[PDB]
Amino acid sequence: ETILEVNNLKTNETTPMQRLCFPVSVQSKTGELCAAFRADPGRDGPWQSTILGQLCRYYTQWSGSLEVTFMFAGSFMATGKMLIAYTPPGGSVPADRITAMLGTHVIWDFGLQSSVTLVVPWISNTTGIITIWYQTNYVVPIGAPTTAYIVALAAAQDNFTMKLCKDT
Amino acid sequence: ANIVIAYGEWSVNRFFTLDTKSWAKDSKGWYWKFPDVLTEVGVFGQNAQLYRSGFCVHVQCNASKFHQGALLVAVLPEYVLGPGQVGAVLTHPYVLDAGIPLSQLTVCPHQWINLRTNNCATIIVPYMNTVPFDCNFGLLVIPVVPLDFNAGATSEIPITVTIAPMCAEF
Amino acid sequence: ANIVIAYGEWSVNRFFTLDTKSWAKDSKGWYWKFPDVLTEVGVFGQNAQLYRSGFCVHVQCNASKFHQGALLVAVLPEYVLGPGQVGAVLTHPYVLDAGIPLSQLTVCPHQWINLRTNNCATIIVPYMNTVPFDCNFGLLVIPVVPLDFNAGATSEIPITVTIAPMCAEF
Amino acid sequence: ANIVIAYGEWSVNRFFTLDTKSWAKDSKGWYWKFPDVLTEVGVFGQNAQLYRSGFCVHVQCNASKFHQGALLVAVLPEYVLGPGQVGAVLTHPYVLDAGIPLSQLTVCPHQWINLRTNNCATIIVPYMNTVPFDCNFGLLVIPVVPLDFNAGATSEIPITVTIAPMCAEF
Amino acid sequence: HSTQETAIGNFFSRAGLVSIITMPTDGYANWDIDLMGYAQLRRKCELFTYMRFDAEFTFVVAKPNGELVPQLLQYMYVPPGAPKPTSRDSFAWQTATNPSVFVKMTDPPAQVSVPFMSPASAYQWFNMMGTFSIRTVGTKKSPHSITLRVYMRIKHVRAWIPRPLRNQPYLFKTNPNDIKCTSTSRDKITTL
Amino acid sequence: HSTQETAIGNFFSRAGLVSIITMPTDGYANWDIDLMGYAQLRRKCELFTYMRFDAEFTFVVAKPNGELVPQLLQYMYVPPGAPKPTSRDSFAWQTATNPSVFVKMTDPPAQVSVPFMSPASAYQWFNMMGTFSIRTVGTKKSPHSITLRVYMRIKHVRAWIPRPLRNQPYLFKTNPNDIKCTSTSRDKITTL
Repeated sequence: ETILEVNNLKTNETTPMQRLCFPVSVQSKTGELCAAFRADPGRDGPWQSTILGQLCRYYTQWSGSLEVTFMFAGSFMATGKMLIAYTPPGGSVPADRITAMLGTHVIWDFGLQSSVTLVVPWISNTTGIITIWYQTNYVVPIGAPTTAYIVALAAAQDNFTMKLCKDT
Repeated sequence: ANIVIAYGEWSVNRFFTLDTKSWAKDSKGWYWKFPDVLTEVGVFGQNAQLYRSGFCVHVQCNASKFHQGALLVAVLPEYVLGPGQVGAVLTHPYVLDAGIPLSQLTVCPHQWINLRTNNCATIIVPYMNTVPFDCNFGLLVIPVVPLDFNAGATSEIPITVTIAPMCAEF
Repeated sequence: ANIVIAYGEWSVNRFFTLDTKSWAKDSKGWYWKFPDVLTEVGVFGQNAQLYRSGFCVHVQCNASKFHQGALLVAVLPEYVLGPGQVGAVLTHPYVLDAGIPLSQLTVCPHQWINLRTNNCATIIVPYMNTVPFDCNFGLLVIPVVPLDFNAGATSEIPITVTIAPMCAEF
Repeated sequence: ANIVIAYGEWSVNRFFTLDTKSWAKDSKGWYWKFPDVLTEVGVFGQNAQLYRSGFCVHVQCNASKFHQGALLVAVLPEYVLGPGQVGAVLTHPYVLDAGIPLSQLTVCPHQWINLRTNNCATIIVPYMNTVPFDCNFGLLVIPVVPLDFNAGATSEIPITVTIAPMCAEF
Repeated sequence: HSTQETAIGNFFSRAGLVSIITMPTDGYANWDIDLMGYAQLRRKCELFTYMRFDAEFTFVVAKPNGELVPQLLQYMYVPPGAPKPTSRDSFAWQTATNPSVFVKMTDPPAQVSVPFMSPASAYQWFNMMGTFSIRTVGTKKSPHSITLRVYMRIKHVRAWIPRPLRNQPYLFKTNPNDIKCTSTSRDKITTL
Repeated sequence: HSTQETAIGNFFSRAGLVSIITMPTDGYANWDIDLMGYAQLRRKCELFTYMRFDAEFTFVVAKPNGELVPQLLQYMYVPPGAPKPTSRDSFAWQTATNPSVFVKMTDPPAQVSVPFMSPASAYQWFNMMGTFSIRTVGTKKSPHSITLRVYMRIKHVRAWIPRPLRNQPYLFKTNPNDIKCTSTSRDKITTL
């Protein structure tokens, strides 16, 4: 497992350290889209920082299944729910929260379980849409931090294959 | 073993998640009318336009240990007053806009939601009607104790309702 | 069973305790270079002036439940840049002053230190070299998530590192 | 036992009925492109918006014993020229608008439709592609012998095409 | 007669000339791999839809007048998707993942084999195996005119879905676009 | 797809050009053995720490214009620690412990193999295999310009201690010394 960059922005170029994690705050309401990124291991983007995307640059045809892991570094007494949805390849971007529940989804509540594993069923290169939606607002007590950060991790599975070596 | 069975006896299969209501200090209450509110949700969206199904509902509230309050969830067969995923808001939570007092609401199957020792509750209810194949029953969630918290904390406590239909015959 | 074995396989005996680093919001990171940093510590103080030993390191952080943050500890064989018990401070934690990005640092044996569910972590690493009898490997501890806390709390979170050499042949 | 198996080897289940084409003396021919023409029909209407299925097609012609003529039905994998339930009309039935002559069209699986001894014909074809999960094949129905009849009879002879998918894996 | 001559393997077995490359007094010529280049071997493969075949190539180098000169040339294969060289001094010629064959003119023609390059199970005629690159070694021009011809065989022939042949002449290269009768005529029906 | 293409052996298997040597109208050129010479094959080996590999070398000789001349050349390997030749007539060329390969330009390229030269169990990238020497035989200059290229393969690949790749571009040769982001950017978080 390695860390992706979901926080990629023009402003974060001066401070690359903030690129590792993306913020969640009490200001966000219910139904807003926290982060959305396509997963193609080869193309430039959030998947260029991981070791998988770099090894896929030396190869042309790759296919298999993937996995994405999230981590919650926030305070212990904080509670809330997060919607993790995956759109099948060839579909459309979900407009709101209710239209993303019909597809593949998992409910991530950091009040009890701190991490989950989202398995991308299939990928091919001859893409999918991973969106993070707000379910319940961030609940914080007094004295506790009002802003938390979530780090995204990813790793390839056993069925992932590669061939046709091409240098870059 | 907090499972509450109503009246002592028991791609379509999946968990439907409704909207999360913002529950504040000055609020009153919300109610959903099954099946009608669920007919626009997911696979049932194009299905509703006879039905025989049992309903398993989950009511979960995410709140820290610094807050206080209590809710009441109940299942009332054929609840008629005297609606979309947004539901509605009771303007008179004492009579529940039925002219029926709130103190006797516990005759129907219910489970107490107390922000102290329990963060979730569920009620399993079967289908009850005179005609087996047909506004069957409403879901009443109203706070008994209002919310009170010190300044600087989160003023909104989300309340989610997930519907899991079991034994569905269409 | 959180014990992390490196690469899947395995008065001198005692627990050596290094200094406790003060870890604040504006910090960057620290690193220790074994054996060299340990050569001035305790019994090894007069011993270092060939060595074959395995190293068992413990990284513990004492913090309350009101804080938040995450660290990353790893073991990198033959870590060369491009030092006493005080260690050093990385001026560019993104490249770790190796020109090597931080996102791929998890290829080496590592354990995640998260102030939420875990207050301690440890890594057991053996001796790895081309010559059995000889700057073997560095210990990189850098926060991924910076510290954030409300005013009135403790701004410094101590981080202690204890070295327990196992299977030492001199 | 007139069943023709292609190449010697083999609410979703039901008979889909396409439109009935009017076939006259001055006509030329029609063709349908599977699956694309079937994607707007019935249950597949909302299903198409990977598919693995075998196709069983029936071609029936209702005509009296006073008429005369012959048709030719065939299945051509990956038929590319050089479309809705209405299909299309071939402007050059000799080359089939492929530049490929009509006399050799019988290399592909076919069954002769002759208005004399047989009023119906069918062809069972499996799924044939290099990739198992994906304009697979077109259906060419063209008269070899034009229609001729005495005045006073019915000038239009309906031709119906019913699709019965078998072994459908979606 | 036996069935060995009419078999599918012996029908595509005989070699043919799939390309003609001429270098005037350029320095490098990039030629894309295609079996549709000439009329022969083209009509034959349109008889079938799916085809799975290994490719054998032959590199024959000579001058316009036919005499051979001791000059060293480079024969490189470019896999599909790899960038094509823009010049002789470019970076594509030093790339490690592009195989090269170093042969001279006195060196008898080299023979290389290309395996099955498609991601699918078989080719669909109704197909890019990549491209070549050829240049004269050295940073200076070579004062010799090079005209080479490439021969291509077909090994391990597999066939599926027999299709009717095309009677009409071909118009464009990428599409099978005044209709012509496929047979001759005669003045009467009863005449021989 | 099988696991044979992604294996460690096939990843370093393909040949590459590790050197370029040009002799103007000098007479001898000494080239030190290094795998760090070019960008390619360099980034690949920094993925690992300990590596144990046999070395296969290829000697290809030609002129600037590419034509071949019947001239005899000498290819000598100098083990680590041996003195380097200071000229063509020096004593290092007659040394018996320095192996030599006598080949001509018409002679097809010779192939030599160098075993594991390190005193340790494996190489440490974070490495000197010795140096070469090349001259034209005879006590007189040769009126031909010689430009040769050396190809290097890798046999019997062994790998240990996988390391994270280097995202930043290389500065110097002997040290991994304006920070650059390893990935691209976008205007917002929710944009695709």
